[PDB]
Amino acid sequence: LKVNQDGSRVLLRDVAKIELGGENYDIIAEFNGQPASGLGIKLATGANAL
Amino acid sequence: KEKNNVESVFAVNGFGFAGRGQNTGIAFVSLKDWADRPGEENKVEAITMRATRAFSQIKDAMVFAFNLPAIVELGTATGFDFELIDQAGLGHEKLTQARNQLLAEAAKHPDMLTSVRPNGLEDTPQFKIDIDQEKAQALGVSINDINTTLGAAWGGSYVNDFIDRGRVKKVYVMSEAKYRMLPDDIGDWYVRAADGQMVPFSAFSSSRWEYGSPRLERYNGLPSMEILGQAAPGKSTGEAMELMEQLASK
Amino acid sequence: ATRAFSQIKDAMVFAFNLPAIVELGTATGFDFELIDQAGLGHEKLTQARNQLLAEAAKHPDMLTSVRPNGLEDTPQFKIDIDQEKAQALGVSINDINTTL
Amino acid sequence: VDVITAIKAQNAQVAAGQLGGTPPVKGQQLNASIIAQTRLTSTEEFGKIL
Amino acid sequence: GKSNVTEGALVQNGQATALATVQQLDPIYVDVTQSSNDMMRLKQELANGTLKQENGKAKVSLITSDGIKFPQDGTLEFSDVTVDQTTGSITLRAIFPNPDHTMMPGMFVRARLEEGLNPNAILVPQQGVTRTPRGDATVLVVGADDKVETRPIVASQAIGDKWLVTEGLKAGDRVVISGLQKVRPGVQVKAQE
Amino acid sequence: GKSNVTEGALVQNGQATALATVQQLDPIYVDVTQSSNDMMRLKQELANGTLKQENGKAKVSLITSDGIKFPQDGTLEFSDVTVDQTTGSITLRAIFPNPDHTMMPGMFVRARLEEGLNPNAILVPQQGVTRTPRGDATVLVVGADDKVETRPIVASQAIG
Amino acid sequence: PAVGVVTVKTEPLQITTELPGRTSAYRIAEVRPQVSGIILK
Amino acid sequence: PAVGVVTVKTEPLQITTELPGRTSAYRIAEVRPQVSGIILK
Amino acid sequence: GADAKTVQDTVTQVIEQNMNGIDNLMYMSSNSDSTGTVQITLTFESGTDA
Amino acid sequence: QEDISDYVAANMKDAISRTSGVGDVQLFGSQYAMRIWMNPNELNKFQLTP
Repeated sequence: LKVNQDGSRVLLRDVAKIELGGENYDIIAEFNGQPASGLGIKLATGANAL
Repeated sequence: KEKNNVESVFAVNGFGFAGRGQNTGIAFVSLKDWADRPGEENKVEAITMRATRAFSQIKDAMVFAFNLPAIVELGTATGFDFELIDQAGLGHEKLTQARNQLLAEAAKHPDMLTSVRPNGLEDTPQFKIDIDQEKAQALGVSINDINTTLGAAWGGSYVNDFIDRGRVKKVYVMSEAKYRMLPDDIGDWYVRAADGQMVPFSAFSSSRWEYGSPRLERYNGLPSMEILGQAAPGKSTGEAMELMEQLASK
Repeated sequence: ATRAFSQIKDAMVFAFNLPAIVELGTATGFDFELIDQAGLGHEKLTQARNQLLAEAAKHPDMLTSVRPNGLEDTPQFKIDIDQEKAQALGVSINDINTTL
Repeated sequence: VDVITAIKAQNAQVAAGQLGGTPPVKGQQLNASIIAQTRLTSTEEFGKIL
Repeated sequence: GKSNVTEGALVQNGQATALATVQQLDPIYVDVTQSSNDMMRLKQELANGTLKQENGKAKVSLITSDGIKFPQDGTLEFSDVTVDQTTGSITLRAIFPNPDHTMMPGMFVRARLEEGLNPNAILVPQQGVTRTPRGDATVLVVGADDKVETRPIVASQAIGDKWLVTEGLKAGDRVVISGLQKVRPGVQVKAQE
Repeated sequence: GKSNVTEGALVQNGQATALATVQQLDPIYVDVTQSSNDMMRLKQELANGTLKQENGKAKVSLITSDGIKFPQDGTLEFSDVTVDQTTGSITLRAIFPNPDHTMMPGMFVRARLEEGLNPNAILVPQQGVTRTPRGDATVLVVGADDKVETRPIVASQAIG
Repeated sequence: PAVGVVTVKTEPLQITTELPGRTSAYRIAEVRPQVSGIILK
Repeated sequence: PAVGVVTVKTEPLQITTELPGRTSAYRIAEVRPQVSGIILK
Repeated sequence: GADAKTVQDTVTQVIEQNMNGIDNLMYMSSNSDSTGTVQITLTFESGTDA
Repeated sequence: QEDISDYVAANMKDAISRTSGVGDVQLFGSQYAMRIWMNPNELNKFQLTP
């Protein structure tokens, strides 16, 4: 974030935590009630889907 | 209940046709091979009808099981895709109102139709929050910092990118949920003054509830409310579509 | 030419005359790819690649002219800015970066 | 410029977020959309552009 | 504290920079930044009413950056009513015992400061709270007739998962909370709680 | 130091500037800056551990700007109670010996503080440490019967 | 059609002002020399 | 299934804060004229 | 002025993560370099429309 | 489910996206993106802002 002329270090984490996470927590999938993540899969117009 | 015909489920919360959001969700089912689902009861229509019926005793939900159409590009389901429209500029309400005017009347024709619903969303209660920048400037905090101090703590916001295992992803800063869950924490957020003094957000801020539609929609460039459902068992859809068109007149 | 230039120092050099087609080949060499699925990292690939070549090169009766198309690493000039110092100095990074 | 930046300043879209948006607290049950500064719809408002 | 001056360095009388910093940490003061408009409602409510207090002034709590409340609470000394110009904010100075040397001059630690302790609060699950008309809490509570009737009210400030609502609802009101599909107004309904 | 004034230049009694700055060399001062809650964390860390012995006047070491660590450690002098309002600064001073005058005060050289740490509880080589999913380390760990069961863990400060 | 509901029950409430109050030293009193002249020790 | 295994125990660790800082004389005095006038030499 | 690394990360993969759902793609090849340069080649089935 | 969520998007989707016949993919999940969690009261504690 900054420091001082003395250098005292005001950090990003020098206030709040930080961790990875999904871009949004908006979405969830379970599979058979088991936690899940999945893909919507669209056929491009025109292809043989087989 | 459906274990016998049901191999598997794939369910979704937060995502689903007719708009995203937490209030909405959807299910994907795998049933067992027909050869393992003998008779019609173990065929989807009744499977729907059954699940549809049962799901009637659900609470706070519009929950509709449905088979697909023949061409599945045009629709998520079988049944009929109909368009309410606002031609006259009668406005969202009459559209909303006169829509129910149909689903009202149509609900008295289960003989023809079943599971009739809008495909589109109702007006929700939005939380409006109002700056007086004057006070803000009076307090010698600039507004952007607010605007920063706002969207991100309450909305979160994107910044820039980094690399995870040889590929790019996104940076996020946001308030811990517990601090963004309520209008209370609003002014639990602060701003630093141009003189360095930290500034309660509530100081300059004011808020109220409003409404908004979580979604809006049009047809051919006009506001339109789609409606959905089916021709009740034994009913061809033309009978059903036709029935609608009659009810479409009132 | 191919033979002669060989007598020079420092220069992966060869003269060539392009086939009837780039892709179309009656009998030449191949186009191969080592890939990183796990995000292992380059250095892991080179030591994976150089692992392939070193194993590749052991079959001249089968392999020949097996080569990486690209380029080995090189010493770089890497500044590590002590940030606190700078901002302890009141200098701005972007200007630093900028000025760089 | 004093006028300009001001115009830009106070006529714009300030996006917000949600109350109850993701991730929530477990025990949550009141999530919606947050509404905050927006563009002005009328001259007189613009006058109040400050 | 440290020495603003080493030995040999000249000094003047009552000069600008003090030489060394004495300090007394047994007790300590915590200035509580308060939203100007806020504390209004405070007495605004505390006479509003209701609200209440403990009859004395003043017991302040603390939860320090660890996410934990400070080893003990502290005493709110007073409230200086002067509206701080550039904070636009009242401040609360609550002297706290720090005979751990745990607190430090300045933090500024989270201070939860107890307040009016509303004697009677209508707390509706913010589920069942649906505003109407615009910004107007509409509770769906269904009377003995079990014909849902949404009775407009104004949810008070949001709290927990529920709305405190100063008005429009009464005790014993069965909140019609969920079932927002099977209940259009006036419809008969079978309660579950 | 320099002559902050040159000759003939007027002076006023106890004036603002100083004509020049004398300075020592033997014991120099570095200003160790610490984060608030950390100093607080450690002081309640006093509750567990520390354990500082004993000789509770701690060692301190340096990586000098060259990245080389200063030849010999230095004495952590005192503990300031000071909170810089923009900082959280716990900043201390550990006076350091400077026989060769390499210290050159005012610089920005960092410094690590070794406090006596009793809490001998846990360590672990990296290899048994599974980073991802990160935020959670999990190790492949022998079950009672030799049935392997990994177990969730907290891998934070990697020690070598 | 049955419905989930919850009867009325408030009476109990405790509200408080929670926030990061700014602590400070009880008495600081930096030492400012009553006199001028050099600092002996 | 045979693996290199290291059984874990409590290992005392003196690793601790490595934090920032600036350095100063001590010894960080000045020369301030306490008498006013022209500097002769 | 950049290395290949910098180029790759703030540009190349950037584009990569966008490249999808386009027809007759056989493959895609990419080069980042310390010249500050990029070339990303996408190979399409013959007779695919140029 | 986040562990799975991300490994997908990164290792799979785009190729899944680049796949022949795939005209669109839709994730169920999310890609990791650094979640910094801002404690307001600890900012003001440190006198800081987002």
